[PDB]
Amino acid sequence: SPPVLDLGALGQDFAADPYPTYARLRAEGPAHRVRTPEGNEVWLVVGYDRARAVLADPRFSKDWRNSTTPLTEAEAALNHNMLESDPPRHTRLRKLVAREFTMRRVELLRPRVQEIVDGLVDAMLAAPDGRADLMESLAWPLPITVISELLGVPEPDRAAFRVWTDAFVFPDDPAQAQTAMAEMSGYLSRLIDSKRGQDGEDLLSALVRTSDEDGSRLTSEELLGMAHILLVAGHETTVNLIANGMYALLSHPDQLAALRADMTLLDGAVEEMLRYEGPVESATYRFPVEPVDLDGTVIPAGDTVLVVLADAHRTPERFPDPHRFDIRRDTAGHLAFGHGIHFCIGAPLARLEARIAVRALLERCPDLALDVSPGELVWYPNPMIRGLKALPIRWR
Ligand code: HEM
Repeated sequence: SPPVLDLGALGQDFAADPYPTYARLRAEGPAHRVRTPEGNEVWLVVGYDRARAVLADPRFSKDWRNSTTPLTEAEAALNHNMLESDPPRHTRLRKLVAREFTMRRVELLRPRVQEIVDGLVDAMLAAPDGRADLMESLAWPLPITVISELLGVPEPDRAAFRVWTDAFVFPDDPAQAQTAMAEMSGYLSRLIDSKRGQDGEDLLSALVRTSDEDGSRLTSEELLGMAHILLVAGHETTVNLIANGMYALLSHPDQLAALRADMTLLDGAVEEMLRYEGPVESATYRFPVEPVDLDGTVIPAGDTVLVVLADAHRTPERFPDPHRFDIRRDTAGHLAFGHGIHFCIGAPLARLEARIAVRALLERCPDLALDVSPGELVWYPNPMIRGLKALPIRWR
């Protein structure tokens, strides 16, 4: 029952570089009870083959009615979304927006996305001494603008979102996380209400109309659950991809020039950014419905389980030379977007924003470099999301 390892005792060492610790675990076995820096005791499933199994395994439920851990009031407010569901609710819910996030549909957004990215890079090259934080001026503002537009979040109300979403990455403390969720959940509900009767053409309006017309298709809870899900999962992961990506790029200068000289490598590069430093370090909560034997180790019904995608991707048997960042490696079968029914619905939009951004910095900042001695970067210690506090850069 008790943890064999406390991760928060491992300090910034672990946050900077968690891989050898996961790697240490994988040697020993596939699953390990641990305590997270914020002190919840969870299970970690490690290693590609087993990691992949667990993601698609329906013995593992994403529905909290199956978790022995009780939800707080703020959280219960928001747990009615597809990602925290099993069939059929999951089915009814995903189907409501699937059309929306296909590759083809998204391609009709390339122009606007491009327009946004031009705006921010232009602004960014105007930093007097050729220095600034990539996170602050590109990686955060791009995804939030794009997704806000898709969903009808008015510009004045966007700033608050960096603040709130931060508050449930690493919270300073569990009290600040909770406040965020209520503050946000509160704001989303006004926003949803403000849509009623306004003939918006954005997806939130559309959902409100869908919901109001027939509350058996979408309940008022699920409506809020969706707005949230599509927003957070829209902001946070994309932001960190871009920021993890550029960083992998900037810290291996050979791979940078390679893509700089040949922009056919862009998609590959973005795939290796997801393979190598993907923003989803551990997939979201999983609750075995009955006890599950993973090679001798018996995880009990209703425990919290995390699949460590970060470790999946550093498994040498599935990825030769797992520590080398190689923009041309075969990246197929990576788990960065998950695997199975819950497979990420907005991968195409993610790839799109990232591709455009990575190209824009490379074609518009010659001589771009890390501004900062790499070991002076600071990583959030949360074991779910892989993320930088800041990412200073420079140019000629
Ligand atoms: C690089 C960016 C992204 C990464 C790495 C990523 C990764 C993931 C992963 C791993 C899952 C499944 C998690 C699990 O099984 O617990 C997932 C699901 C999901 N993602 Fe993303 N995602 C990204 C971008 C986005 C964006 C931009 C959106 C905005 C629409 C989005 C919306 C969702 C939703 C709604 C689900 C739940 C799908 C379902 O339960 O059927 N994601 N994503």
